[PDB]
Amino acid sequence: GVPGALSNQPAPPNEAPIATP
Amino acid sequence: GVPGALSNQPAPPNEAPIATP
Amino acid sequence: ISSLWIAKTGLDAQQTNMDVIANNLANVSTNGFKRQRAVFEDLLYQTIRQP
Amino acid sequence: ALLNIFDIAGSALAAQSKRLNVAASNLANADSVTGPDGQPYRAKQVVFQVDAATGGVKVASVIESQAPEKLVYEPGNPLADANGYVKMPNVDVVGEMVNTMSASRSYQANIEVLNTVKSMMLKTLTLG
Amino acid sequence: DHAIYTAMGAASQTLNQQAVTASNLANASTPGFRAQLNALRAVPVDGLSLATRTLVTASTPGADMTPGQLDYTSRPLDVALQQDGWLVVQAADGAEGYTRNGNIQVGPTGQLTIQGHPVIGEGGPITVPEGSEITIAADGTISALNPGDPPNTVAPVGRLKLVKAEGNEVQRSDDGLFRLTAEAQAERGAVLAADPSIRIMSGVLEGSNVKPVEAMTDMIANARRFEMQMKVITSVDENEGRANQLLSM
Amino acid sequence: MSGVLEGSNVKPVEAMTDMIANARRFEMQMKVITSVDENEGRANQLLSM
Amino acid sequence: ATRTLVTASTPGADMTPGQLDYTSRPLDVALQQDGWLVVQAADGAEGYTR
Repeated sequence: GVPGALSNQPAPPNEAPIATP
Repeated sequence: GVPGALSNQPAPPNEAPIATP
Repeated sequence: ISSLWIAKTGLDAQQTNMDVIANNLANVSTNGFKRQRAVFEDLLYQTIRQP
Repeated sequence: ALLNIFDIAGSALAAQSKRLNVAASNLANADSVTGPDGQPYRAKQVVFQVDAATGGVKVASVIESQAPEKLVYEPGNPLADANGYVKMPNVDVVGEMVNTMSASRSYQANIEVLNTVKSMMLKTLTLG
Repeated sequence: DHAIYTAMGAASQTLNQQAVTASNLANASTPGFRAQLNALRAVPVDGLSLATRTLVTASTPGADMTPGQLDYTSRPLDVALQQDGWLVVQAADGAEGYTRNGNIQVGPTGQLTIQGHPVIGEGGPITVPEGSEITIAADGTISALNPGDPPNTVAPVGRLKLVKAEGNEVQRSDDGLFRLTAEAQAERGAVLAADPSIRIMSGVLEGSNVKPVEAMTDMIANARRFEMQMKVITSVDENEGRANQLLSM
Repeated sequence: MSGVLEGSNVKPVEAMTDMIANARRFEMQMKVITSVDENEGRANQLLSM
Repeated sequence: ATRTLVTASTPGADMTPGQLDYTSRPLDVALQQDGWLVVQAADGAEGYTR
């Protein structure tokens, strides 16, 4: 939802792919 | 053992030799 | 930093080239003198990450 | 529990101090060519972890970064290998110049947290 | 707070690109050299909401295959390739490297070499007679003449192996010998075939191909970008330091 | 051989690069020192109570 | 362990022979790549120079 609010399940992992397969 | 804890054994002196004999 | 070392190597190479050129020009009157030529070579290559 | 703030912020202070010392040591040894026994200097880093739910931050260990050594060509040196390539520290400069600032800011922020918590605890000490 | 990390990463990658350009400039006279290109790639990070971070990592696509000039040294056994010629030599581990450095030397036992790497022609590593004068044809044939013998005793003794590579399928190696990429190797075979369409000439030696104007512009741009990133770092640090005062009471 | 006299062997490029590197390193170390001093100048304020 | 102090050191001199002037003085000598003239120091012990 809105940033800074509260939610039941955690955020997904963040990745920075150098090149998309 | 863990840093910041209390142990009755004083720590051995710290030395920084320039070259290994 | 790596850039300074690389540029130092380049300056040294150019200085050596100038040295051999000056030596070639100096003894232009020596009997039976064979002129020299300096050939260089690039060093190894560091691969930070493979393709 | 409002007492746990003290040993949470103390853990944060210790971790940030260790990080700052590591960064300072790397900056000092940014150009050192050898150690006490011919081993080249290696950049080091700390490992942060949670005390445990959640709690303070503890430095798990100190590990040398696993990056190739920025080796340089000095054939007339005893430490040179068979090809004359001596090994130099793989330490950048921007990394440590930013680590010091980040560690100082976190240290100051935890100092402020401890100040506020101590003030409110002392205020609670005189209820009614 | 994390906006400092993207700026410091940009500064570090600019420093790396400056190092690459300096390395290109350093060997501006090594015969048969190929310059190193450089570019910056954007690497956005896809989080949960409001994707506002896009980092940058320096990258080098590969060597540009524009041939440099060639100096006429009149040396009998100095060769210069065509637009896409490649002398095939044997590396230290037995792999077949490709070079454009035509400076060929002869050892005491008649073994040909290039910077210590034995050049391989039609067959194996070619070895000429002991102390004979060597001449290179216009297409790779090697003729030997034993000194003192009459000139009508010149005899072919071997032939060079010249391969044609487009340039976009070859990657540099650690030692400095170009080899085919995986896909091109699979498509054209493990070892290339000596095409007869390549012609060379003797008496000239090809130099390097580095553009001073490109080097200067790249250096100026790198310096300016580094300064801008440093200013951003300073601003972010100042803002965070003054914002932490809010945490007090 | 007679008639010649050998001079010193000092590399100007090496000297210049070393001096530049030393100056930069000293400036960075001064930055670290002042940062540490300023950072530590407030733990006493913390202890003040 | 986190602190690693730094100290300077000089691993001897370098033996690369520098260039030479031609002064035409009959008693000026120059050594080879690894030559050394042997002189007597102030304390009586011998030393090597160029």
